Amino acid sequence: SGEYPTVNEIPVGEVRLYQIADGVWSHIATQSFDGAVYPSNGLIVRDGDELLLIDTAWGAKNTAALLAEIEKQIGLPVTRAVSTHFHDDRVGGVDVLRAAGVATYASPSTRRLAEAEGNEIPTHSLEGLSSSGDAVRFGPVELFYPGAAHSTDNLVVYVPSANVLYGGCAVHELSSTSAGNVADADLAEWPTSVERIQKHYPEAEVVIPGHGLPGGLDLLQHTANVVKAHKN
Ligand SMILES: C[C@H](OCC1CCNCC1)c1cccc2c(-c3ccc(CS(C)(=O)=O)c(F)c3)c(C(=O)O)[nH]c12
Ligand SMILES: [Zn+2]
Ligand SMILES: [Zn+2]
Repeated sequence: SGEYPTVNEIPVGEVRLYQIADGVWSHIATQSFDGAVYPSNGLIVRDGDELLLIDTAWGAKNTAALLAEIEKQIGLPVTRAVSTHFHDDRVGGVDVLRAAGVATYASPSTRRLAEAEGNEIPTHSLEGLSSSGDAVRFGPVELFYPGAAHSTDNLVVYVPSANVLYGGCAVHELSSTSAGNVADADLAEWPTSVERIQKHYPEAEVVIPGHGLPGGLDLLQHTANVVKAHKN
């Protein structure tokens, strides 16, 4: 009823949308992995009379439910999707998107990692993002490669019209007490990558983590803090 949705409100298989700003929504879904249930976020950005999707809803059936929820709540076609790294909470559902006529994109680094791991593979390669600090435009967003953090390929997304920073899994929510699933992370580089985000996007007004509650710029420093304490 207006608060940011959580698992307790999200059975696995259902998707909720949350209005972040004019023409910007997050999507929230839940999934089981290794016997525990997790929420995860993605982004939807209005692109004229079409929509740009950032990240799947973590699974094929969740992603089908996402498309149905978008039709119900927004009613504009999703034409393109970008996956911000290679894990199943970002690419699981790309086959559903592709069969629904959505053009799917990711960096070559994400595509290679997805392929090697056996995850779903976005169709199109996003060049221009291979060095830390790189940025490119993609419809109504800027894509930014901050360097290795949660994964070596993680991208962040900025919505300039609304000063919305979508950190993806490189950014954690304020209530977090650990740095999430760090199996593919670079804990030593992560703070430097966060510092690059902070320098590049100092006017961000909303910061959205890959999992959990949006907040403000404090999510960035908090993420560095939890990662440094994990490493140590
Ligand atoms: C789909 C992804 O696959 C990872 C692979 C690694 C090893 N090879 C197989 C798959 C995955 C699976 C399960 C959990 C997570 C999480 C995760 C875990 C805990 C918390 C709560 S917290 C901040 O307080 O620790 C949280 F927010 C997020 C994250 C993430 O951190 O991005 N990613 C996850
Ligand atoms: Zn991940
Ligand atoms: Zn994640």
